[PDB]
Amino acid sequence: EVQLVESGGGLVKPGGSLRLSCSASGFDFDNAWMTWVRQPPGKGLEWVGRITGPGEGWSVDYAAPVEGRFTISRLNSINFLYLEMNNLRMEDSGLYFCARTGKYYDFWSGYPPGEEYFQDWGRGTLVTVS
Amino acid sequence: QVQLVQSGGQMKKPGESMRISCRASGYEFIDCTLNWIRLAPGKRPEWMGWLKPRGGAVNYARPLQGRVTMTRDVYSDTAFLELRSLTVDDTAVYFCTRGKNCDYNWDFEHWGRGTPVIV
Amino acid sequence: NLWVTVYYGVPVWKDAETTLFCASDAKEKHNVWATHACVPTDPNPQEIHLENVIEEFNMWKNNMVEQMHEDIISLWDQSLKPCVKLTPLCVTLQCTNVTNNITGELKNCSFNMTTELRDKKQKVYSLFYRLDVVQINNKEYRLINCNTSAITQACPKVSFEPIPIHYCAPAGFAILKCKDKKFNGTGPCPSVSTVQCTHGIKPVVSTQLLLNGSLAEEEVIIRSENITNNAKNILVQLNTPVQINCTRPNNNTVKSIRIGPGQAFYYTGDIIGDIRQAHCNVSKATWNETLGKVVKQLRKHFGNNTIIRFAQSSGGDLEVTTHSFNCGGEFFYCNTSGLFNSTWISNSNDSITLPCRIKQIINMWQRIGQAMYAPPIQGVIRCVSNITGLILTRDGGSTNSTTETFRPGGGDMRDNWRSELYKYKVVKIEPLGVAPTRCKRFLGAAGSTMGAASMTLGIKQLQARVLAVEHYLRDQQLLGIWGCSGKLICCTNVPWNSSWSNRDLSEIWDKMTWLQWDKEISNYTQIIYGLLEESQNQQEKNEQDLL
Amino acid sequence: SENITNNAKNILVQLNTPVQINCTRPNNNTVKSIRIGPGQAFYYTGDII
Amino acid sequence: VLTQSPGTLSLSPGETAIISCRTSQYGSLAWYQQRPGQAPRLVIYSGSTRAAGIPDRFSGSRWGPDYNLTISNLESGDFGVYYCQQYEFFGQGTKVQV
Ligand SMILES: *[C@@H]1O[C@H](CO)[C@@H](O[C@@H]2O[C@H](CO)[C@@H](O[C@@H]3O[C@H](CO)[C@@H](O)[C@H](O[C@H]4O[C@H](CO)[C@@H](O)[C@H](O)[C@@H]4O)[C@@H]3O)[C@H](O)[C@H]2NC(C)=O)[C@H](O)[C@H]1NC(C)=O
Ligand SMILES: *[C@@H]1O[C@H](CO)[C@@H](O[C@@H]2O[C@H](CO)[C@@H](O[C@@H]3O[C@H](CO)[C@@H](O)[C@H](O)[C@@H]3O)[C@H](O)[C@H]2NC(C)=O)[C@H](O)[C@H]1NC(C)=O
Ligand SMILES: *[C@@H]1O[C@H](CO)[C@@H](O)[C@H](O)[C@H]1NC(C)=O
Ligand SMILES: *[C@@H]1O[C@H](CO)[C@@H](O)[C@H](O)[C@H]1NC(C)=O
Ligand SMILES: *[C@@H]1O[C@H](CO)[C@@H](O)[C@H](O)[C@H]1NC(C)=O
Ligand SMILES: *[C@@H]1O[C@H](CO)[C@@H](O)[C@H](O)[C@H]1NC(C)=O
Ligand SMILES: *[C@@H]1O[C@H](CO)[C@@H](O)[C@H](O)[C@H]1NC(C)=O
Ligand SMILES: *[C@@H]1O[C@H](CO)[C@@H](O)[C@H](O)[C@H]1NC(C)=O
Ligand SMILES: *[C@@H]1O[C@H](CO)[C@@H](O)[C@H](O)[C@H]1NC(C)=O
Ligand SMILES: *[C@@H]1O[C@H](CO)[C@@H](O)[C@H](O)[C@H]1NC(C)=O
Ligand SMILES: *[C@@H]1O[C@H](CO)[C@@H](O)[C@H](O)[C@H]1NC(C)=O
Ligand SMILES: *[C@@H]1O[C@H](CO)[C@@H](O)[C@H](O)[C@H]1NC(C)=O
Ligand SMILES: *[C@@H]1O[C@H](CO)[C@@H](O)[C@H](O)[C@H]1NC(C)=O
Repeated sequence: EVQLVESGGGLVKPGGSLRLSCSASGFDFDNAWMTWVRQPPGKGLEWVGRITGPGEGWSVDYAAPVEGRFTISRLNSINFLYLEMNNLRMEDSGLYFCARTGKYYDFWSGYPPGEEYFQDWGRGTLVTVS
Repeated sequence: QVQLVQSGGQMKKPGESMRISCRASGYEFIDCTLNWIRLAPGKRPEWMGWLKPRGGAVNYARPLQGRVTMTRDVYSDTAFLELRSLTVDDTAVYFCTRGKNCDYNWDFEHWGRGTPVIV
Repeated sequence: NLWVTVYYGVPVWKDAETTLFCASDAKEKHNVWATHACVPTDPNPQEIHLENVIEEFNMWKNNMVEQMHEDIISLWDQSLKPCVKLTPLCVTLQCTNVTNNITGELKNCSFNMTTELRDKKQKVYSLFYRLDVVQINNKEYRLINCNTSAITQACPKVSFEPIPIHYCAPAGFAILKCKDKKFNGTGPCPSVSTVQCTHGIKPVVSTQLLLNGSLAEEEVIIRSENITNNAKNILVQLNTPVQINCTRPNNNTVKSIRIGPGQAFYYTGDIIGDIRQAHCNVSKATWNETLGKVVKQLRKHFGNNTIIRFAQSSGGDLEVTTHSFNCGGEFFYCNTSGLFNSTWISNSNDSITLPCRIKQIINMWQRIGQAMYAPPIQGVIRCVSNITGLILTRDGGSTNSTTETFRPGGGDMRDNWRSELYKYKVVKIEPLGVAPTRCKRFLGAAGSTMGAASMTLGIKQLQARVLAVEHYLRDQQLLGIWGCSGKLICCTNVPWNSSWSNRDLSEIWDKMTWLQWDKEISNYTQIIYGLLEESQNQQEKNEQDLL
Repeated sequence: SENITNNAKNILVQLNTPVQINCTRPNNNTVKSIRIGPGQAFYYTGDII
Repeated sequence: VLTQSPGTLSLSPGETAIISCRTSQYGSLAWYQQRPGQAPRLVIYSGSTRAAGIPDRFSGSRWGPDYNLTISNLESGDFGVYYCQQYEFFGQGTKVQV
């Protein structure tokens, strides 16, 4: 039972900034690395970014529209995944999801970096810009 | 030590006027409110008014407005009550009272000896 | 599982009483209300609006008002200290009426007075108001405050004009202010902000009607510690001003004589024109509309079928029964029986003229054995001011009357400044906190839950700065003994006991603010301070670092 | 005491058992108050009853 | 606004006396005792708290607007006249006799 209660964000002008938090309890936050994704309301899920494993670089990789816009951080001491989203545009909206990324690879069909999967997600947190 | 030394005891006829006094002691007279209470046998105890020194502000009970006056001497620390026109109904013992903790006036911990007035 | 972690800079504040320093704007250093020692003010005060947070205010019990009252009295006495003593003025005055030359407020009051040399006396003709002069026992009088107290002359150049005075808290303290427009003095305030200095508060002295000051924003606001209590004064704040002009028609020429080495007694020489009478004007329609608004608000606290009756003050000395104020250096006392004369049943361009008397012997903040002589001001005086508040008192004492009578009442002078400091509450800052965490070695975001806040994050002035320094070192001293020489965050080696209110760490850092957490572990705090003491650091630093 | 044998040096004696001493002024003084100036008042023994 | 239990209550020494005062308005309620030929005393204040110097026998309160004063084990110094104050009001006044 990996509860992922993500709670943050709300109404904001087209230009602005805000600060979403994604709690997590019931697994090993200390090395397993996590991802954010965005699902605008009239749209499906779209990938945002993901912290890398502590010891696996501890870096972040943004997405094609989001690069230069968002920033991801983790305070593993308190099991919290923060996402700062700044310099906002109007398409930025939806039930922003935080999930626990995984590492998957195998030989035979091996190819770097392989693939990852989003097993345990959160419930959701609505953010809408105006 | 808080002591309200009350003084009076004068027999009066109807239609005349009366005055009684209440000297404060122990506590600083200036920074604490005084009240005047009347007790008649077989009747409700009626609160007659209150007097705040440091300005001498007065609040008279509505039934007695126009007939009761309360003043004070700051230097002798003495409050004075006066009634302009007594009647038979004014037969009662009058008390000069102080709140237990003036912050809240309506706890009459300290009472005077009592001044009977017969009409 | 969980370990005590020491966070410094947590946004947790606790109420408190402290010292506060004046901070004026620019300053002729002749203002009675200027100490010529108040630090310059901030041109851009750092007013920080908070996130969602409710703060329980109580304007009736804060120490800002008591401290301001003490400061005002001390400042006035300081101003009056280096001025003439008027000891030899208490003499037998032989007074005659100021007549029409053919046909009793003013009195001539000739008298003998001392001069530069003690071997000589001079005969001086003056003019004193009837209020200042009391008859002895052959038309012989004296000044009213001679058989008690001693009258001190105000220095002629000292001006009594109110000046804005900001009150600033020392470092380590802050001043929360409630911005809720309908706030009525007590209870929760959802809209809280923080400042270092209050806005400029004019020390305006008035008794029945509060002048100038600050107005309500939306509607007339009624404040009382208990509206049903007959002893607590009701403070009314107006959302619009009612202009109150006032004048002293008399063309009054002042003359001065020397009464001793380096001392001069200023007194009214004479009057050129007709004597006339001092008076004030209040717009009739505006005052009637204001009373209508006050009745509309008062009907909410009481029954909606109650007849609200306004009457004159029922008694007291001249400061309470009459609207007492300062104008151009003179002291007016106006009847105001024409303003509160009405009954209001539960469903143009005329001016109400209030007679006013002038008193030179003044006793403000009524004290046993002290008084002032306000010297007369030459020429005609006019003022223009805003009535922005009232002080009312209920009569009570009847159950079947069905009508509530509201009379003006001066009450206490502190009631003036309660109408100005109702917004503010002083809070001590306690930046230190402890929390459970899985590591073993400004006031913004107070309303934001923990975790998000973690990454998001004259003589009075001297005592004030010194205290802060001590407090600063105190925190550092704690950080010294906890093996945390750094700042902000440090992990420590004391495990979290389950008995210390445990939510399992998923909720405390998501759902709960720093203030709530402090409330949760306040009673237990000295225990963790005990365990985080150098008892742990003796095991960690003395036993293990002697190679 | 400081050096004991030294004169010119007070010897402080502290008792284990207190000795009760009681004083009185048996005069029923009637005290009057008179004003000597503005505010200032002088208190003197008026009479002896 | 204020009413009380019967004013001719008569008990011997030793029993428990129940004095009921009903109040219409909100406010702190105090209980006063008047001895014969002496000024009243504050017996209870703020509804339930005893005044200084009052024994523990005088106690009692009620959440609702019907306050009850309980006087257990009456002595000779009791058996005065009891009043119930709420702000200015005092009520009818009930005597306790033998
Ligand atoms: C509420 O605020 C109002 C508005 O500020 C305030 O009215 C103002 O009062 C002051 C003080 O009386 C007035 O300033 C005076 O105005 C005239 C201008 O001709 C001068 O006579 C005065 O200067 C003389 O006095 C000074 C000492 O105070 C001396 O230094 C000087 O040399 C002169 O002898 C003085 O400047 C001001 O004009 C009014 N404002 C208006 C708009 O009329 C009012 O007093 C405040 N309320 C209360 C209760 O005080
Ligand atoms: C005037 O003074 C009173 C007492 O000092 C202030 O508080 C009031 O106190 C009474 C109890 O004495 C409260 O009664 C409460 O009522 C409800 C009943 O459902 C319930 O919540 C409680 O159990 C309790 O019995 C009363 O509510 C309380 N008044 C308020 C407004 O909270 C009173 O507030 C003062 N009046 C004012 C400010 O207008
Ligand atoms: C002053 O006027 C009063 C009131 O009319 C009068 O009684 C008094 O005698 C007058 N004084 C003198 C000295 O004429
Ligand atoms: C006061 O008396 C003197 C006596 O010389 C006189 O000159 C002066 O005019 C009088 N004042 C008034 C206002 O009448
Ligand atoms: C002033 O003193 C002189 C001394 O001769 C005396 O005659 C006169 O009456 C005194 N005047 C007053 C007004 O007291
Ligand atoms: C003397 O002072 C007292 C107060 O100490 C005051 O009541 C009295 O009125 C004064 N005397 C006269 C004659 O006014
Ligand atoms: C006014 O005071 C009452 C208690 O008397 C309180 O419940 C109320 O919240 C206050 N009004 C506001 C707007 O806070
Ligand atoms: C006060 O006087 C000004 C002119 O100085 C005038 O415009 C205003 O109407 C007056 N106020 C009242 C209430 O009459
Ligand atoms: C004030 O207005 C009320 C209605 O609000 C009216 O009945 C009353 O006559 C007015 N009073 C004056 C003095 O104009
Ligand atoms: C105000 O005028 C009324 C008119 O009846 C009068 O009774 C009252 O005494 C006056 N106030 C003062 C303080 O003289
Ligand atoms: C007072 O009267 C004198 C007479 O010379 C005149 O010069 C002066 O202007 C008057 N003052 C005022 C303020 O009208
Ligand atoms: C009265 O209030 C108005 C509105 O706030 C303001 O513009 C005006 O300056 C005030 N009057 C004075 C004399 O301060
Ligand atoms: C105090 O008494 C001791 C013995 O108890 C003695 O040796 C010492 O000299 C005395 N102190 C003096 C004389 O100051």
